[PDB]
Amino acid sequence: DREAALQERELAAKEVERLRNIVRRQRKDLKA
Amino acid sequence: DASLASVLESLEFCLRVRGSEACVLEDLAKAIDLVHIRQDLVESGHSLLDHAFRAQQKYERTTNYCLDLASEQENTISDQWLPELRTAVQNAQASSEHCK
Amino acid sequence: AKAQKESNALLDYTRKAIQRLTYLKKILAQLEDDVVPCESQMENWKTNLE
Amino acid sequence: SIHSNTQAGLSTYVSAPAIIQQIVALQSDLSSLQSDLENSLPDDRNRCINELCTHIQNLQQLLFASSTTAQPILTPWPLMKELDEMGKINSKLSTAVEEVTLE
Amino acid sequence: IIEEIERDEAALREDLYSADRKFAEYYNVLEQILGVLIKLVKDLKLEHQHKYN
Amino acid sequence: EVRDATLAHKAEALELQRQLRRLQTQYDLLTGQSSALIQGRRARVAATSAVS
Amino acid sequence: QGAAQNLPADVNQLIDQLERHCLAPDGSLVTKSVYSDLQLAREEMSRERLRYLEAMAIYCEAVAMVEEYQQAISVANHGGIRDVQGLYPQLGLKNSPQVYE
Repeated sequence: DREAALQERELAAKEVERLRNIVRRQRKDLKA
Repeated sequence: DASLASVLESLEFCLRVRGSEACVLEDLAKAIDLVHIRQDLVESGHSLLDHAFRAQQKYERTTNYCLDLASEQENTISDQWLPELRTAVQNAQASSEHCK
Repeated sequence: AKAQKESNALLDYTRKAIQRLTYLKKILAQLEDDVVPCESQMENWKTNLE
Repeated sequence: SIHSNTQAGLSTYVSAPAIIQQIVALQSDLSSLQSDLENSLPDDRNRCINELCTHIQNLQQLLFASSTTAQPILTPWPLMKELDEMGKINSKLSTAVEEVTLE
Repeated sequence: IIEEIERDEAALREDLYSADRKFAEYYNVLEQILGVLIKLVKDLKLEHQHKYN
Repeated sequence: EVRDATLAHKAEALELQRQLRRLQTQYDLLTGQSSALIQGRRARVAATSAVS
Repeated sequence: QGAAQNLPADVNQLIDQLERHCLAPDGSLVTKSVYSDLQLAREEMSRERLRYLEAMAIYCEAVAMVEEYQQAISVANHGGIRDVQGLYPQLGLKNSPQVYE
């Protein structure tokens, strides 16, 4: 199950990069 | 006061839009019930920079005492094996002496 | 995400200890099995002293 | 700022006279962990967990070889015959040494 | 407000605790390595080979 | 092992998942939430230039 | 090094737990009085903001009723485009205010 867990781990980890900068760009500009 | 409250967390830009108009929500009677359980648990929440060290110091250093230290009493003596060979190969030639 | 998610990405190897350090249970055990032969050289050899 | 006790017991009656000190005071507090921890967790978990990451795999197979084959091997891999055969004659046949004296 | 205020809290509250629950799952496997005699099998591993090695 | 790591990584995914939709909705709902009261200005200002 | 990592969390936890018990003293109620005041706004809403949400009924257009007569002649001066429509909105549509005046 490690290989099955490995393929879903990277997708569960790749989201962090796409869930920081867009948040760093939106919630900052949801204040104007 | 109204502007500086919202712009209070410019450096803490994560808390800035969060701390723009928070108390208008009357969450200072509600969210304060949650900041308390947050902050007494900073010993875990923020402290995960040390929890890995706690994972290291409290127990993984012991695993190193289990694993690394199992060689620390022999790593410097690994060079002593060369003269210790002369004590051991001298037994090896004792096997060779009785060959004839 | 910059506090724990970067650490949790690194912490996955600590999660992998449930295969590695569970094997360390064996490491802490199969070497513990060697203690009985190793206990002989002093505890059984304390009698050998006389 | 809950780490301080008067963090809320002083803010209001100092803001009215001085509306610069307290607003940045809470900013400094909350930011005492955003850059010291939240922006510094990425730096320090590549040194602490890095040791955790390297060791845990090392502890299992390689440092395992550097542990299980260290205290009975690293110094003693040629001293196993000086461990067991030493116990064969001077510990097992130890009582058998008295046999020549006894008979 | 009731669900979100906690959710806004739980946004930063239990997410920093997400690793914490996983540290415990690593702390046990850190300790369960012959947990019944961990202290004796950590200072010496081999309780007697370190005594003679 | 990675199955245990998935929990550390699903939390690394799920916890940050329900917040982008929040912001995306915010970027599509908060742009007009504040403007939903400015339109009342005309009704409140017409007679201000009358009694004075 | 590890103990230094926990220090920012360690210094926090020293008073963080007690600040729940410190909430009742003045160390927090100078701002956090709302909790001791039980939503210091008005104890949520029972009647107070009702008195002003009932004003949305009135100050929005039902108060536009009386001032619409003044606008009709005021529009007649500078807003010549709506001068013709001033009578319909005020003297005809808002004519019901004449009793209410």
